[PDB]
Amino acid sequence: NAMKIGIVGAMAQEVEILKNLMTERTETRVASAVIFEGKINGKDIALLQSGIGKVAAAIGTTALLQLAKPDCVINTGSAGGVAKGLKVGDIVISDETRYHDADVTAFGYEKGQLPANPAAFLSDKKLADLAQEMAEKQGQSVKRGLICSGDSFINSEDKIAQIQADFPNVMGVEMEATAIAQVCYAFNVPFVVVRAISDGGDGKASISFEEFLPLAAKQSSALVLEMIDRLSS
Amino acid sequence: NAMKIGIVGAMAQEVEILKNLMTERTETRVASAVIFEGKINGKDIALLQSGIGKVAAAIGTTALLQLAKPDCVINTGSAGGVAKGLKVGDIVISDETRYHDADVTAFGYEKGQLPANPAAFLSDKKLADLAQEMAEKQGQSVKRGLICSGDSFINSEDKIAQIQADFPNVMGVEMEATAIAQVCYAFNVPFVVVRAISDGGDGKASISFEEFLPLAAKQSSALVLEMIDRLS
Ligand SMILES: Nc1ncnc2[nH]cnc12
Ligand SMILES: Nc1ncnc2[nH]cnc12
Ligand SMILES: N[C@@H](CCS)C(=O)O
Ligand SMILES: N[C@@H](CCS)C(=O)O
Repeated sequence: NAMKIGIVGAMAQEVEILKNLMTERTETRVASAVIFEGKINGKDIALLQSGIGKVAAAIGTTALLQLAKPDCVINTGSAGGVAKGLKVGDIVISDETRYHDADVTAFGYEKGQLPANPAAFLSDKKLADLAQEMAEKQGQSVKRGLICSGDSFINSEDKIAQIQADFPNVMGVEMEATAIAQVCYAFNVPFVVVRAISDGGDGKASISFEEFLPLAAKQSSALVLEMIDRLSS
Repeated sequence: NAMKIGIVGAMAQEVEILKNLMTERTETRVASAVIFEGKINGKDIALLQSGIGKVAAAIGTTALLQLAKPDCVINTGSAGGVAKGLKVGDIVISDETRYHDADVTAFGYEKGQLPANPAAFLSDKKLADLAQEMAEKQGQSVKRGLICSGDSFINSEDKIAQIQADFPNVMGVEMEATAIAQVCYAFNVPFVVVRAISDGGDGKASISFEEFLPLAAKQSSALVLEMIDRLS
């Protein structure tokens, strides 16, 4: 079997571009997850449409890894840009992922850390470097750092500040990345976030998100398609 | 073809009583999850030790349903008792589960609701009724109602107050019940929470938990054993 790239998006809109380019595409529904398998530019792809949130992402990534057994997982889609300088369309790549809504400090764990897991899931160095390299060659504005996940859509300066008080270096926020990373950590599969900004996570985040989710999916998908051509075996 | 009962606990202490009563026992490790298969009093059992939290419970429950295909799922273990009158060792049965830490109200979803999911997962009425029948039959103190899950160990009166402000009827809090319910909902498998109080989720919760987690595991597991014997 040749290399198989795993790609995960939460919403239909986040996987629509990659999905519509796959040939010999098969569709398998497992509980709340839809897995597409087929080829893009002669490369085997397993594309997961998980649904929104930590548990939907965990169900779908578990089903993806058990059914398609991809060699790596790239989390594509939209994200809230919390770091200064981020604009809608900008690419955000994860160095690491942490939950902004997990708290077992009552037993000495670091904030965001769940028992039996590292406080931070370290993203795959080689995938993250490839994403930033392809992004620079494409001339796409790109930023690399901490992605914080939680079962919340961040839509206020107060909520942004609460997250920054716990995770000062937080670059982007979304609702599945850390959950996908936890599943990939547990199955020992290389993982990286390659998303694009749809909003600033502030009081105008819901309007911005509705207006720029397509842009974020297009910019995110263009970088992932570039990574697909480079990843061979 | 014979009925297979799925049982889920997050911690080793929450599943050890049931693990130690299984015969013809096999052990399978899938990622962060441990699944024991075998029998208790001649009944087929699939027992999952998932690990703590929503994602660990989701990985584990997904693996459990795909591997063992149990006919139902019972979540055993401990919980913070927030409803008035709850004492360590009391049984809490779920009528429904809701995330106290989910918020997509920015798009008009109900507080605690994730898109493509009901705002609350309705527990299986026949399993909850059986749990309350068996509990009352053994003079076991029992309360039935809303269990709220979150990736947090509740350890202060303020955190309880904020959860109660969002979910006024919250009876108990824990970290996996709603995640297991979401997986069981997605796979269309009947589900119910049958846990026991280890603390009050207040400033003393961590110390109480350390002393009463074992009592909670013993009372929860004792009731799940009564359920196993009656199910068919
Ligand atoms: N502001 C935000 N909060 C959470 N997830 C998001 N995905 C895109 N924007 C987001
Ligand atoms: N206070 C608490 N918070 C979360 N999970 C618990 N399990 C038992 N007690 C708990
Ligand atoms: N399902 C929502 C987005 C939640 S992240 C919407 O379509 O607007
Ligand atoms: N590590 C804790 C339990 C996790 S909440 C303990 O040993 O009591």
